[PDB]
Amino acid sequence: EIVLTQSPGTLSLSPGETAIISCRTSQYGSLAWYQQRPGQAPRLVIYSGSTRAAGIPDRFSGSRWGPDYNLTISNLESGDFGVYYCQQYEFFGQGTKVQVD
Amino acid sequence: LGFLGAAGSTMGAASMTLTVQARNLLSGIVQQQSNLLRAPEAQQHLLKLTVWGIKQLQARVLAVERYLRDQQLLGIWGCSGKLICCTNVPWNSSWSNRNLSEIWDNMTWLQWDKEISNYTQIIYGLLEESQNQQEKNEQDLLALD
Amino acid sequence: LGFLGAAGSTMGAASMTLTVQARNLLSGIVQQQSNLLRAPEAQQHLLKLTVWGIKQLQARVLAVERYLRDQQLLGIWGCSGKLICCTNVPWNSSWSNRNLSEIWDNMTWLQWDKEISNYTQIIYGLLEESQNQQEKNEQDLLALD
Amino acid sequence: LGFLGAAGSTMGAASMTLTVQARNLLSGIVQQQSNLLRAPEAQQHLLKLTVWGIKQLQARVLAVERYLRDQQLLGIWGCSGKLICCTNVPWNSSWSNRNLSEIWDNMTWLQWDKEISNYTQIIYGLLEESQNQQEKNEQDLLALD
Amino acid sequence: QVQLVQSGGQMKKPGESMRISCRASGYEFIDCTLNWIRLAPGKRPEWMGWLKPRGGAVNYARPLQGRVTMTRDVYSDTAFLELRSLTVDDTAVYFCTRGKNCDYNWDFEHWGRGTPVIVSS
Amino acid sequence: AENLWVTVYYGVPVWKEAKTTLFCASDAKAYKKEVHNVWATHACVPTDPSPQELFLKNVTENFNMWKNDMVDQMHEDIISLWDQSLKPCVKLTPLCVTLICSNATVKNSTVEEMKNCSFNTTTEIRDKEKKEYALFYRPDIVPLNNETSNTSEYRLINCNTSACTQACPKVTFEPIPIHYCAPAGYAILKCNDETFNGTGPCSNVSTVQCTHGIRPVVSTQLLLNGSLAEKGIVIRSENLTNNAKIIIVHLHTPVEIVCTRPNNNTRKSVRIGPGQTFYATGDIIGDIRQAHCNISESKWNETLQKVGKELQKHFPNKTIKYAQSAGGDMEITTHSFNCGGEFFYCNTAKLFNGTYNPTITLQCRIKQIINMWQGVGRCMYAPPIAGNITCKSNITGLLLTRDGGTNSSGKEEIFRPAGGDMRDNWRSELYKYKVVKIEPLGVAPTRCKRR
Ligand SMILES: *[C@@H]1O[C@H](CO)[C@@H](O[C@@H]2O[C@H](CO)[C@@H](O[C@@H]3O[C@H](CO[C@H]4O[C@H](CO[C@H]5O[C@H](CO)[C@@H](O)[C@H](O)[C@@H]5O)[C@@H](O)[C@H](O[C@H]5O[C@H](CO)[C@@H](O)[C@H](O)[C@@H]5O)[C@@H]4O)[C@@H](O)[C@H](O[C@H]4O[C@H](CO)[C@@H](O)[C@H](O)[C@@H]4O)[C@@H]3O)[C@H](O)[C@H]2NC(C)=O)[C@H](O)[C@H]1NC(C)=O
Ligand SMILES: *[C@@H]1O[C@H](CO)[C@@H](O[C@@H]2O[C@H](CO)[C@@H](O[C@@H]3O[C@H](CO[C@H]4O[C@H](CO[C@H]5O[C@H](CO)[C@@H](O)[C@H](O)[C@@H]5O)[C@@H](O)[C@H](O[C@H]5O[C@H](CO)[C@@H](O)[C@H](O)[C@@H]5O)[C@@H]4O)[C@@H](O)[C@H](O)[C@@H]3O)[C@H](O)[C@H]2NC(C)=O)[C@H](O)[C@H]1NC(C)=O
Ligand SMILES: *[C@@H]1O[C@H](CO)[C@@H](O[C@@H]2O[C@H](CO)[C@@H](O[C@@H]3O[C@H](CO)[C@@H](O)[C@H](O)[C@@H]3O)[C@H](O)[C@H]2NC(C)=O)[C@H](O)[C@H]1NC(C)=O
Repeated sequence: EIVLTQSPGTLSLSPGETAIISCRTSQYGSLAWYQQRPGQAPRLVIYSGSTRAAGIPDRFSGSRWGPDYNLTISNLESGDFGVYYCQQYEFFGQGTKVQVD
Repeated sequence: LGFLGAAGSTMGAASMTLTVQARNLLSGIVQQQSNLLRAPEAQQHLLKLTVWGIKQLQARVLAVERYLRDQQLLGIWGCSGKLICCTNVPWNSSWSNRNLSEIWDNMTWLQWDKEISNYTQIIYGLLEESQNQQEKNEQDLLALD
Repeated sequence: LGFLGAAGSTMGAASMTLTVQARNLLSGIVQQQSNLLRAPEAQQHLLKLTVWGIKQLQARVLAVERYLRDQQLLGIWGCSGKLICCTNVPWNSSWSNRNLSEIWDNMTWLQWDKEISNYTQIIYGLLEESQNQQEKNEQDLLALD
Repeated sequence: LGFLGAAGSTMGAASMTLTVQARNLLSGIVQQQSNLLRAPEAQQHLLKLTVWGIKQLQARVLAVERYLRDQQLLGIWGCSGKLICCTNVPWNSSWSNRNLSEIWDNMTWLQWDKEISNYTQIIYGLLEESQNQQEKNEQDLLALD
Repeated sequence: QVQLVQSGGQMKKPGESMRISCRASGYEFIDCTLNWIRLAPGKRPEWMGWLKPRGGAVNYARPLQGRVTMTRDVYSDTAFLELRSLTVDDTAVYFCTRGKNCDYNWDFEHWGRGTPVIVSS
Repeated sequence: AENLWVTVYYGVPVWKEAKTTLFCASDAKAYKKEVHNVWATHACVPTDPSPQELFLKNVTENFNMWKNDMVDQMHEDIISLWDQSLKPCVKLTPLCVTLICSNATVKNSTVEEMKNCSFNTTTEIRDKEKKEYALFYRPDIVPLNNETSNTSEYRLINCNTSACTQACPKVTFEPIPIHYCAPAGYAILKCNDETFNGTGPCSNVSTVQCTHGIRPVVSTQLLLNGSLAEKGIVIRSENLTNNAKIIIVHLHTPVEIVCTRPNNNTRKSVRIGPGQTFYATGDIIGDIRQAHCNISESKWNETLQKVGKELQKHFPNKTIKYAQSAGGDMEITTHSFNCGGEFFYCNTAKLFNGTYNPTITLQCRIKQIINMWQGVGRCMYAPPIAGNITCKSNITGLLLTRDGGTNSSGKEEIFRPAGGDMRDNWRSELYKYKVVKIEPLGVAPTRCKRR
């Protein structure tokens, strides 16, 4: 019982490089992402698909074109890699993760 | 004192003393900075909540409402400032037909406008359409070529 | 009712009914001695402190503030009373250069002054210098010799 | 800023900047909709009874009284709107007799207005006489035949 | 600035009931919504529920219908979560959350410290 | 180009929105004898004896119901007027002392809810006390199964929250209507057109000087005495996919609903101070029966199928299913309902057992220590009314919620009845009537020359 999804499922990048992530496919609604797990409860990164959230680094910005919806993930660090999620209202994504090194 | 010094006198006499009302219709002896009174001594208790504070505010604002409304009704006809004015439409057929002699010779205004009261809206409409003709003619004069 | 019965009409038609708003801009149906309502019966409890009393006085004073401010901004340009005015000043280079036909033929004013809003202060400045030139010229004419 | 930007300047220079007082004597920066401020955020607690509520209403209505009284005193002489007026009346014998040179060359209104205060009523009386003469002459001019 | 307090994680057996509490301080409780969330690693997070404290309203999740309950207590300023007949499937961490503003209830600005719950036998 | 086209016109048909106050208006005939405060107070002003309206040609405007301020304005004003009604004439209550009750035994049989209960109040003399039959009704007592309640003795429910205030016996309570109208410089606009989704442009637009009167009756999850819809059925809701917000439903056709407090009752006075008078149920007479309501099942089913064939339009192939109450406190789950001063709490389970694709009866309970509105303070205490009391109304709408969770194509969709937020009892009628301000000093380039 799932409608929401996101791609790519898993990535393998070193510290400091940039990645491209995207949520799919066509269900209407406000998009959102929640930051990689640091160990405690995660924090926000973005509002309304393309609005940076307060108290967040400037490395990360979204983009939306109808069904197309991408997020660039730049200058990763060992202190920021982890399991991060995509969300619309109730569902969540498959739970992507970017592994450092 | 306004009309209160010359109310019941002749028609022509009233027109000669219309001016001292301007002080009389806005100032008020007691509400505010009058021709006789200034701000009160113990104003700290006037500013703090009191019954007579509500009274003074109500009275002063009602006077302002009154003056602004009547001036605006007079102003819209292009008669602002001019104590005597004049309109671009003759008088309707009904009511009409009363001789001028007694009215200015010996009548006083107290007994005059009682019959005119119910028809006053008609005079307002007539002055209104008069102003409409005047402003369109002003626009036509503005149209030089 | 004013433009509450004539807002969306033609520009020429709008100019033909600019008058009745004077009643509709000051009176108010319910706050005061309107064209339909007089003072209420149970005024003993109106004058005593009540929430709706404060509402009444707030509404009356806000309407008075509004009308006085607009009429003052209109008066300072020498346009007092005249529903149609005229100024001795040209229009600036920008924002200008639009054809006049559509503006008078079928245009409605609801979409007109949207783009004039941000430049509206500039017209006030231009009219201000117009009045300055006019009053100094009046002083010079007053100077006969 | 009104005279607050050019209060102490020369006699002639004051006339050139009389206009910006229209904004500076009605709006107020803070009392209501101004050139810098608008309605407050927590107005639900302002409309409900508050110590400063009566202060705000008192300030607004006091400013309204201030403007309206002097505006009427200017209007009754037929000088409404005209920032520089003129009357058909001579000046009385006493007080008189001071040379015009210093009064406009270097003097300023700050040092001039004190000594005319006690005689100020006399100017109002003479202007009233002027308006009486003018209105009777207007009525006679209306009498074509 | 605002923070949410929790009583920590508590561990238990399969097949019984349990409780957990959360509270808020500042930005008063009575006006704005709360949302429970469950985090099971290796499994999708699930919107647990949302309670509007203004009137005791609630709309539980259909997959957990019946055996999960919520309750408020305004004077104590707390939020009680109650569930019944837990299984190993519910091995997860729990949070209490708040929104940016009192018109949207999904982009969660403030989260609790987190509270694990494990059952194995 | 002559004088490069400058002038100014007065009047200037332009306007813009502005958050501002609104005003009172009511029919000021009958309420001249209610000297104490009440909704349509003898203050305010008589309603205009001649309402006016006009249809405006070609006017295009985008009504938006959820953004407008005036609903919050009145939500504050009614609460303030409520306080100003229960600030005077109110007897602060030194109740909550030791009390003891038992089974009533009015007849030989035990009554359902009342309990004949003793109570040692203060006498007029401050030194001594005396005992009288006094207030019992079950939900307002902290219980125990022993020979007393609470833990021993008992106390009234209010005395660990705040001091409950006595309601003035002289002050009536009825939903007497109120109009609204704006001061000079402001006007009200109305969207006559139908099938309005609460947003977007509305074409058939008419200007009304003063709004029509409403009956601001307070209630939950059953909109009642509201004006019927223009035609058929309509949904007026802020989005549907965002399940958080509440969904309104509004009917063109009414449905009769009636409720009865069948028992005869009489109030007996009790003195608690120098001039402070207490009230409560004194005695009960006649046939004993619980409070209940009657409804015609056929029309109820007809309306539920009507609603069903509406909201199916907002989904391509899904199916609906009503359900019973969500849960929680009695205030939101049961049907809050006000009747002449007495208050009703009705279990609504029987009204939502249906599914999609002759005289139902409702169980109800009176309640006498109310903590409505915010639920934080200002708890009031109504006096019981003499004799029987009945009242009826026209159901007009329902307040639903969409729940959530995981979904798949071909699965069922579930709706539940809820409420609580009293504002959603107010947005039903006042979706019309935007508030707007006229700015008469616009300009336009036009040729002219003074002299
Ligand atoms: C939804 O809309 C519907 C449709 O409009 C609306 O329906 C009406 O609902 C009401 C209930 O809310 C129905 O019942 C009415 O109840 C009256 C009972 O109250 C009487 O007593 C009040 C207090 O006085 C008592 O106590 C004192 C002191 O102890 C004692 O001296 C008195 O004798 C009395 O016992 C009193 O306030 C009340 O009203 C009076 O005052 C108001 C305000 O000033 C005035 O407007 C009234 O006219 C009246 O003078 C009343 O006195 C009941 O009396 C009333 O009328 C019946 O009785 C009288 C007298 O016996 C008859 O003359 C009359 O013909 C009736 O038989 C009325 O029945 C009411 O009936 C509904 N309407 C219809 C048409 O049936 C709903 O309320 C709306 N809201 C909801 C939630 O549904
Ligand atoms: C109330 O309920 C709504 C559901 O009922 C809910 O869902 C949606 O919320 C979004 C909010 O962002 C609304 O906004 C947008 O609506 C358009 C409408 O489609 C038409 O217009 C687009 C133009 O969009 C262009 O610009 C946007 C940026 O603004 C770009 O992302 C977009 O790619 C375009 O460049 C037009 O393209 C559409 O055309 C179709 O074909 C093109 C070409 O193939 C596709 O690219 C396109 O995706 C579409 O297939 C079409 O003519 C929508 O298309 C946007 O994607 C965006 O969703 C929605 O209107 C709204 N849904 C509905 C049905 O209105 C709301 O969120 C909810 N409100 C709240 C407050 O919760
Ligand atoms: C004092 O105020 C309280 C608060 O509203 C009144 O209600 C009491 O509220 C508490 C809140 O926890 C109830 O607690 C109970 O906890 C047990 C734990 O097992 C649970 O099983 C119950 O369902 C309930 O949640 C308590 O029952 C409730 N009532 C009483 C009598 O304490 C209280 O009535 C007020 N008065 C007094 C005298 O306490």
